[PDB]
Amino acid sequence: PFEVAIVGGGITGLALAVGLLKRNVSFTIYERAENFGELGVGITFTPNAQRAMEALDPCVLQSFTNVASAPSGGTINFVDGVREQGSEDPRTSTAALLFQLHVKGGYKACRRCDFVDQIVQHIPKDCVQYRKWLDSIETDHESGRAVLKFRDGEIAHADVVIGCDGIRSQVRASMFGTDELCPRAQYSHQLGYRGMVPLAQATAVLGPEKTSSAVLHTGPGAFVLTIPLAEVHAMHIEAFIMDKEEWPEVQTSSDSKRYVLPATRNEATKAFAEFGPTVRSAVSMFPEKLEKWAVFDMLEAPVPTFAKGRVCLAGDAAHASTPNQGGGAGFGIEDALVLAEVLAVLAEAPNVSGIVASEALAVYSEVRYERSQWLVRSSRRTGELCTWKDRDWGLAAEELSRDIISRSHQLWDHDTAGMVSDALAILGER
Ligand SMILES: Cc1cc2nc3c(=O)[nH]c(=O)nc-3n(C[C@H](O)[C@H](O)[C@H](O)COP(=O)(O)OP(=O)(O)OC[C@H]3O[C@@H](n4cnc5c(N)ncnc54)[C@H](O)[C@@H]3O)c2cc1C
Repeated sequence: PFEVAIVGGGITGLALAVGLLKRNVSFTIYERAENFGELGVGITFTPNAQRAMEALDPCVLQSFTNVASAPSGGTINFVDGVREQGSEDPRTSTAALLFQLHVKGGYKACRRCDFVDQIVQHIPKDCVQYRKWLDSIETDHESGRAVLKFRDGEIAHADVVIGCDGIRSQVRASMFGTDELCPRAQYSHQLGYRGMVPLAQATAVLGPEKTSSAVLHTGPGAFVLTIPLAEVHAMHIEAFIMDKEEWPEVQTSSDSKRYVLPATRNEATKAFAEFGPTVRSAVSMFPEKLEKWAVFDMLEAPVPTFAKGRVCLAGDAAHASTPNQGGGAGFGIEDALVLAEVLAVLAEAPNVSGIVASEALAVYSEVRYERSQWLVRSSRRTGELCTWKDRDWGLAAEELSRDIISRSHQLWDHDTAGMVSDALAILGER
């Protein structure tokens, strides 16, 4: 039988599992936790990601749309957060508009746990094994198949292993090692502060014009998004502050404990003190108690490939990214689509040698590697533009606009269907 082991039931692994289910490919999800938890973080999914969801199966996109929210329409206003003019009262000030970014096909955000809960409904219970904390991968002496070994002391067998086990992937460690110079995520030097406030309260402070649309407020060393989310009657305020310092290292298997700290209330206040009243007002709407999220990415120490032998990486295990152009989870869905399509070809074949399995995964990598690396770099650059790292873009709006629009187009208007046919063509070759 041809068996796919998916290590990790995050967004990437769950999306892949549904794609395989709907293509009649045998798989098992091995998840280290007792359940998929309840992490509430908000993830924004872009058009390219929504197309890949649909292509996996319409129920993946439906799972998403059932729990997602958005502003009215797909236009985002990019403003200069410093040089708002006219008043200290945002209700009568004039936002300093740089340009508008129109998102063809729109974007939506959801709580991660809500999307997880919808997707999991579509996966049979007998396809998910909890408390399976993958520790190592070896090769079976008799068969040459992968042997998974879990911390509970048990093993499993598979023809291919898909590491969907996130930013601190054990599958990645198995492939490429753990030493100080190994592929790994590192701090991107950006801290996330975010909150939701009742939409009517935001309108009372900022006025209706400034709560009518999504706005990204650029400025020196930090930026903030104010996004009115209609279906939840809330204004989402998402600030990112650049931090030249290192992130303190904590020994923990919990990614929350690794990448989150309590935030002293004055941190956001200080970062935005030189901004205009709209930004200072928005930031003041954060709860006095909040958390900060240290964003890590794989820009500096990327993996050299997504596949080795019968093992591969997808999602944040492969290409953890800053979220400056949308949640990096979107690319886990693109990865999942390619894997679903290639693995369906193997699942149909009378026999699949280790060579053919390995070549299949290599094809997956050939199709996704360059684009995936591009996102990690482009997203980091986007942060640099929005925080005026190199130049005051408040004073060069037209230039800024050309740069952001171009990179947005390459990401969001990607040929999803062509990616699949490319994969199947190359698979043929190999
Ligand atoms: C605190 C925090 C805040 C975040 N905030 C944001 C945000 O604001 N915006 C945004 O876009 N993204 C955010 N993210 C990231 C987002 O959750 C992920 O990008 C998204 O879930 C896609 O990642 P993934 O599915 O590839 O992997 P993950 O979501 O990391 O899923 C990995 C899964 O594999 C399991 N696993 C790990 N190791 C093993 C192992 N050895 N054996 C078995 N199972 C294993 C994990 O338990 C988990 O279920 C945040 C993440 C964290 C931790």
